[PDB]
Amino acid sequence: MTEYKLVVVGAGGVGKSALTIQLIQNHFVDEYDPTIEDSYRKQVVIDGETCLLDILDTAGQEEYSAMRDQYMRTGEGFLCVFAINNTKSFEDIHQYFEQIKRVKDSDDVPMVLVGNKCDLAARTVESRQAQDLARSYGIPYIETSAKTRQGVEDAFYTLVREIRQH
Ligand SMILES: Nc1nc2c(ncn2[C@@H]2O[C@H](COP(=O)(O)OP(=O)(O)NP(=O)(O)O)[C@@H](O)[C@H]2O)c(=O)[nH]1
Ligand SMILES: [Ca+2]
Ligand SMILES: [Mg+2]
Ligand SMILES: [Mg+2]
Repeated sequence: MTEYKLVVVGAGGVGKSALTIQLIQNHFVDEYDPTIEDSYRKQVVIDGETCLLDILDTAGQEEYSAMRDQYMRTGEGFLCVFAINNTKSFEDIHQYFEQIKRVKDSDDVPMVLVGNKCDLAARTVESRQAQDLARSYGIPYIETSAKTRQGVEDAFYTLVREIRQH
């Protein structure tokens, strides 16, 4: 079956793992559990087609630079996550965009900008700010909550559709 190599990137703590675990394992549990590198392979049906989602869940940790270069090189589409209550994480996300472009020598890589934790009240990043940034890379902006599952399938399936019709 067709395989989609998805990579979830972003600053530490923004909810990369929570989003992936919500998608694959249908749940959220609030816990501290930083990631090194975790792979999830799940066979799903998206718009009538059987496909294999090969999702690499990456570390926010800035020390794994070499590891970041290799998974950007081999990844097909990128979920670029920040948290809407963490301005720094949003400032950092454009750095991820530029690294993806440099390593893949393309400004045509399928990507989705994900503003996560949209269930929390203390929002510090306005949606308009994130839409602007997304527009300037030609990519969609989708807000998510790994806790309530809001937007989660939207974000991941939109990325698959961005690949599908590249
Ligand atoms: N309210 C709320 N909390 C969330 C959400 N997503 C994640 N969290 C919480 O925020 C923390 C960070 O989540 P986590 O998924 O581990 O982030 P990460 O980006 O994978 N971290 P790392 O880069 O270290 O692997 C955890 O306490 C988690 O429960 C969300 O959508 N809403
Ligand atoms: Ca559930
Ligand atoms: Mg993680
Ligand atoms: Mg290059």
